[PDB]
Amino acid sequence: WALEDFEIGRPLGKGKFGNVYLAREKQSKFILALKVLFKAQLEKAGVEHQLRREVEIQSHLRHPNILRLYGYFHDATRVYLILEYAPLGTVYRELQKLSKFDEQRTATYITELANALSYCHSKRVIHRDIKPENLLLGSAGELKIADFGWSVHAPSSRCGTLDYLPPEMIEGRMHDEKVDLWSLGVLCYEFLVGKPPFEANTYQETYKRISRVEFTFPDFVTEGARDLISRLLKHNPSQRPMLREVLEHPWITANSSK
Ligand SMILES: CN1CCN(C(=O)c2cc(Nc3ncc4cc(C(N)=O)n(C5CCCC5)c4n3)cn2C)CC1
Ligand SMILES: [Mg+2]
Repeated sequence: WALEDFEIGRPLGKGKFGNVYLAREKQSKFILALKVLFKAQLEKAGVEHQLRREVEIQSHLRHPNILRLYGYFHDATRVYLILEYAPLGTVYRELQKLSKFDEQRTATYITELANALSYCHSKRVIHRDIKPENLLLGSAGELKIADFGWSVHAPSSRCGTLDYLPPEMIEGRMHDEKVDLWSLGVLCYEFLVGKPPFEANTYQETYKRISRVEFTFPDFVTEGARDLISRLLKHNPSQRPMLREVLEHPWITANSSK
């Protein structure tokens, strides 16, 4: 693959390490998203193994709720990821659009997330990073996890606006699959309320709020949601439900679709 090969369209998203662009493949007329990262800035920040964790993992996972990486190439200056395109954009933009979600949309995304994370954890891979700006919508409004790296494998290991990160990760202790489960809780909450439960005004404050696990529920939050989120947001990782217990949880089934 090479640049010429594609016509590039409008830009889809901001320069993390470069932008991502809508794009069309000349031969087949295939519409895709082209993540464009300048080598310069990767090396300067030394995250090439993160890139080289996004690539391997996203190409070898195949699941309807995981964004697909089709291939890559580089030139002199830049590395190019060829991604699946998610026509309806991010859950982040949708949340900004509606401010909060209803229970049906929420339970439905939590379910699509739980299956995608279920597949993920079966191959021992853990995402570590399911913010809403990494959740994308397909053409049917199907939720799709993207990004990857930072990432996966076994127990582990290694500025991430803190919000979705669990206590063990924040202190630097040892973590497993359960990190994602806590994130599901932060997400669940965020969807219903419109703001993540440890949202604070400063990194340092947020860090307190997470380590202490201090959040409260606005009054409009139904008994069963609290039940799911309360259960998901425990300090001790091993007292966090497994995904099949989430997928069960009476509230999810009272509200999800399928
Ligand atoms: C109708 N509308 C929904 C879609 N709209 C969008 O502009 C849009 C589409 C997409 N699609 C898309 N597809 C694959 C992606 C892979 C990525 C990625 N970088 O992993 N992104 C990002 C670009 C910025 C946020 C997410 C992707 N975005 C992002 N945006 C911001 C506009 C409003
Ligand atoms: Mg992101």
